[PDB]
Amino acid sequence: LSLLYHLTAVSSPAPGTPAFWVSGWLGPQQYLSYNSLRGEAEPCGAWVWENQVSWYWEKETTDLRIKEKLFLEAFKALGGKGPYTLQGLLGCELGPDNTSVPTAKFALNGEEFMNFDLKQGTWGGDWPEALAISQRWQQQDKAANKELTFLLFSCPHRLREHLERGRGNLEWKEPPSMRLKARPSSPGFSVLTCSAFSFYPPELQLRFLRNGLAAGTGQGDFGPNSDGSFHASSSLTVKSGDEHHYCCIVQHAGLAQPLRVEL
Amino acid sequence: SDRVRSITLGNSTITTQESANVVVGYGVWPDYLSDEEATAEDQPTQPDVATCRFYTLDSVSWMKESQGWWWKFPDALRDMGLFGQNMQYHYLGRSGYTIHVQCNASKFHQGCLLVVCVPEAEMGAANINEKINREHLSNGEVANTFSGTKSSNTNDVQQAVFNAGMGVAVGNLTIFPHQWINLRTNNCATIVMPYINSVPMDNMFRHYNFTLMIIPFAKLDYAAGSSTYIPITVTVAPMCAEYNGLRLAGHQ
Amino acid sequence: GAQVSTQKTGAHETSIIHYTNINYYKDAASNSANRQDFTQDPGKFTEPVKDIMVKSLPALN
Amino acid sequence: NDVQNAIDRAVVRVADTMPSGPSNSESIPALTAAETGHTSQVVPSDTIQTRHVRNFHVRSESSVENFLSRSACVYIVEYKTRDDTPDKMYDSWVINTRQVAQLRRKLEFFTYVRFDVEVTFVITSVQDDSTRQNTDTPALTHQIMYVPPGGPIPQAVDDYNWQTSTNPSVFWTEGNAPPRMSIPFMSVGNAYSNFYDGWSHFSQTGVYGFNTLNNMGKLYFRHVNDKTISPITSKVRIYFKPKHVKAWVPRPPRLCEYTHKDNVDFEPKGVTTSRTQLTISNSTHVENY
Amino acid sequence: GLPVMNTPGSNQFLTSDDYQSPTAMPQFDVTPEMNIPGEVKNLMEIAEVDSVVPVNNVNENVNSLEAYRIPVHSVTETGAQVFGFTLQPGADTVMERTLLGEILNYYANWSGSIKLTFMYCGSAMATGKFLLAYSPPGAGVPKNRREAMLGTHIIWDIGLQSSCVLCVPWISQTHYRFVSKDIYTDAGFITCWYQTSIVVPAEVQNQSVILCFVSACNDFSVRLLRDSPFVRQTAFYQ
Amino acid sequence: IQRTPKIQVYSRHPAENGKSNFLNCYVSGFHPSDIEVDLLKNGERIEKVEHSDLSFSKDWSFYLLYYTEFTPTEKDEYACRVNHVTLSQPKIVKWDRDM
Ligand SMILES: CCCCCCCCCCCCC/C=C/[C@H](O)[C@H](N)CO
Ligand SMILES: [K+]
Ligand code: NA
Repeated sequence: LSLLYHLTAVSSPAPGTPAFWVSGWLGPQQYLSYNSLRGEAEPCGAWVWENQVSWYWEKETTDLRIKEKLFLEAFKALGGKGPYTLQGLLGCELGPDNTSVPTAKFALNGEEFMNFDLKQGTWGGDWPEALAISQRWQQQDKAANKELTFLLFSCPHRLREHLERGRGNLEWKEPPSMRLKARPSSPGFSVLTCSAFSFYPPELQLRFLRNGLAAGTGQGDFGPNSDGSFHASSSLTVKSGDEHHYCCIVQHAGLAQPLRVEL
Repeated sequence: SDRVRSITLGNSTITTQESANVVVGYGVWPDYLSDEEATAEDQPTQPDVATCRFYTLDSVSWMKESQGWWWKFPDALRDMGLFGQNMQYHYLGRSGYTIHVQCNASKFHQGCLLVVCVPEAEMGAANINEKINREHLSNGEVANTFSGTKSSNTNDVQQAVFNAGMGVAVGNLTIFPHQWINLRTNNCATIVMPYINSVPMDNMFRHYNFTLMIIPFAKLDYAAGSSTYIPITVTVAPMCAEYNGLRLAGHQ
Repeated sequence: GAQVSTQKTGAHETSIIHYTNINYYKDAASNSANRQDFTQDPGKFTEPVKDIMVKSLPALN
Repeated sequence: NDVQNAIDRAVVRVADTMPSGPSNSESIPALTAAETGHTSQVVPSDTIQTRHVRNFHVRSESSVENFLSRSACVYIVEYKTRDDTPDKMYDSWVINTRQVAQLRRKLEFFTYVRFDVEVTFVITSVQDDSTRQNTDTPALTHQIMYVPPGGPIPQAVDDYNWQTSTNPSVFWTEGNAPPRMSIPFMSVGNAYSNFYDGWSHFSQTGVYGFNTLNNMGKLYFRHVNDKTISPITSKVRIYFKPKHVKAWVPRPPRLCEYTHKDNVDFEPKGVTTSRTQLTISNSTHVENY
Repeated sequence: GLPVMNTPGSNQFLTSDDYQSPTAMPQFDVTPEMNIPGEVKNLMEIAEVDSVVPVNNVNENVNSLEAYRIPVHSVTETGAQVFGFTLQPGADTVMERTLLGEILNYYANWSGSIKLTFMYCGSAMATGKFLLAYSPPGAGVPKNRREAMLGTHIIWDIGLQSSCVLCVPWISQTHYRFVSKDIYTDAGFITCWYQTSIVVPAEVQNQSVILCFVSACNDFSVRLLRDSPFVRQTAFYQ
Repeated sequence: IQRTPKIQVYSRHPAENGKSNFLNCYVSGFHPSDIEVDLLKNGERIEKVEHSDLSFSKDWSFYLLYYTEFTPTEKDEYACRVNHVTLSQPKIVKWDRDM
């Protein structure tokens, strides 16, 4: 388990596009959807399946409004020309027993430039833009004391709360179904295709076997679905013959045995 | 007669015949740093007489509707010969200045300019909380012009003549060493300004020492047959310049 | 280690003056205020020029 | 001498008024030249006939030490003795004289100043609204801690960074005299830079203004006592008194209003106030009733 | 120990104290002093310096640079009035936001003589005369030119010397005057009248600008410290 | 400062005739904030296409997923057109029934 927060703000947004969006991540899949056009976060209803009455959605709303005010404040101090993208990685992870380790990272135009030093409680970087934004965020002078407690007494609290409130929604387990096929290619060659449908943990290892000997890993392709299930696919270029010999062995946490798949 | 003044520095000489006086700072003449007030532990670079000469800035045109101009001399002289190159290879620097403003007309013209040198003239932005770019504070060559109303541009200095870009009354701004160019009597303005800072030596690209401002209080006005183009020329000379901390070429 | 100085009395008429002061701490920043220094110098701001004027001459021509 | 100690004993009165009479000569004190930056020094005896007035006025209470050395409030601190969120039980404040415009303008008369600080804390506790109104809580105890820039920083009210083995701290018991202590010149430069026309980085980018030369560290405030049974808030008021004051290179006072605490940015306010017209005349069938 | 009796007035906090207090940074090394030019030991070094007076306080001219220009021209009459204002450095709106008024708004009482430097900013061939007058109180504002020359006046001719200093003396019955507008400590009136007209040659413009200054003399003093009525804020500056 | 994207067009359920299915177009590894992605049913744009939230990966690069509901057919094919800053022409990716 590792709680993460993906915050993203832009300078000049498109019409119909929000200028600020937050996505929360309890491990592999999303549980939060916040935007600047509405003013509140909405769940996906697959974690607690229960209405938390006004002490879970009236606090995250105010915290993300504070983060929205800070990130929209953090575009006026830059005198550059082009558009901006201020991404932020804010979260924590649980240790052995207690004393969770948080993580605060910031990036402008796809490159990391500053973090948040917890010992001195101050945003710190190397660039002049880093010092400018870090100096502008302490002009509000009541925000560093809020992030210093948000990453050390609110996020581990929410992490230990979602540790045992939704334990049935942390034990996701389905066996992935294989459809191993092939396709013709350039004269003399062919391309195999090993797929993997609707497996819930992200870890999956694929490999190719000619008869009983390994032939490589191929090219890994991975993608989430719109409900939490994950899809994988891989391919390998082989000769025009030998296509009746390949038996791609797949192992996964939802399978108790490396099930051999025949075309 | 005390109307004729001939100031000679380096290999350059300015001779005027309708001068007024010379305001020399706050009574203090520019001099080198003493051995008691020194901080660094190496010999300063006192280069030559080729860095203490009169360099002539670009001229501006003063119409009837003109409002003012402002320069930034530790950034304006970054390309003026060996005074500029010694800025690029060194870290520190210390110099006083002598500023001579030429503005000529005939006896048929009327108008009056105020020539001030304001130390630590921190400029306010046009918008409330936006950041000011470096090209709108200083330019090197031809200066930035005051506006007549509430200026509001993207990432720009607030340009108001009744606030002078700082938020103070412009009539009370004559507490600094100042002169007047009155076309009834005067032809030029000479101001000698020593080094005014809380440190003995400071960087010359990062810190702006002072700001010249030429503001017309009595506006330019003339007949239907007089000369129309009245230029204003600024000629500045460093004095007692010294440098410290030699390294590679700095930031332009 | 005491010191004796005059008070701020009235004007034109008038024991009741010459108070005492004793410093108790080992630092110069711990001392009291300096509210007795009346020395001014209006020569750096007024008349900040060379070729000093005479105030009876027209100071031109 | 300098300004610390060990005798002043100097009373400097104003100049007197010498008598004069009729005059008809080429000595004209009225005809001057204000274009040379020269403030004229016309005595009233030079223009009209005056008498011998022995003036006993002293320019005493108009000096800089007699103008700045009064305790003005700079910041209010509010924090409670028990809460559910730990950011409202302790309090921090980055030290600046920029959030109250009175003492800010009094320092912004001058560009560079050099002084010692006299800090006084006035602490007032208010019982918050709750169900258990009737309590028997003893006298509260407050801790005020100073942190130099770069030192360790507490994260809660029960952190072990409040031991203060090197950091100075004041323990106040409720009901006693207010805490007061003196602080020397802790600046790096030779004087406090009020206005700094300069950048932060060498490429003339980053932040602009006097926002780089504060570097003073910050204050922290907490209740020494443990978790109570009813919430009680406390508000302290920081009073700075600048003594041993020297000042250099003045400037005109601010005309417009302030906007923020780290820049000189403003909205354009006018010069003065109109009345009706340009000239004056007599009354208007007098209405001073 | 020592029998010590506590006096009334103990354990309080007065604003203007002169007491001692311990140092939170013991044996701290203060950096040495450097000779910075322009040292101020008295605020009277600022108030004796000339500063341009916003005389032109007609509306729509305050939010411009026109507020400091005093307009003058050639008049077909020979006894008209140029300008005029009450002598209240801190209560009148003419010299309210001026540097002398900016000093005297922190001081309730003031006393001393006032200088007013008037420079002429016209063409080099224009000439004329003016009557700069000051009227003590007791009577109203003078409406003619003969009623204004019964006070303390000067007749100034425009020539090579472009400036003129009207030196308003100290004519009072008390040793001090309140800076706020009251009935008891009335001060007087500043008036300016056309002595002659402005003679202008051909192909030279007529309308020109007179500028005004203000400064204190060597016998000026202020007594009571108070807060200025201009500093107004609602919340903090965070 | 430019990252060219990567397109993956796939399906959740196997392509069985008569049964409903979900088409997924997943673009990843790019850093403009704007992208113009459409789904095509043999050249005709699908009208009702819902979306997911625009998050980013560990390398500070975006990813966006579009999804729709369809019925798979041997004759019917699908495409995912992506207009991007790096693309001078809108890249069209044909849906594979196995990948
Ligand atoms: C144990 C000590 C606690 C109290 C600490 C608070 C006061 C000490 C902080 C340093 C004093 C700086 C006061 C302001 C100095 C300059 O005037 C400003 N930078 C603006 O001019
Ligand atoms: K005397
Ligand atoms: Na004279």
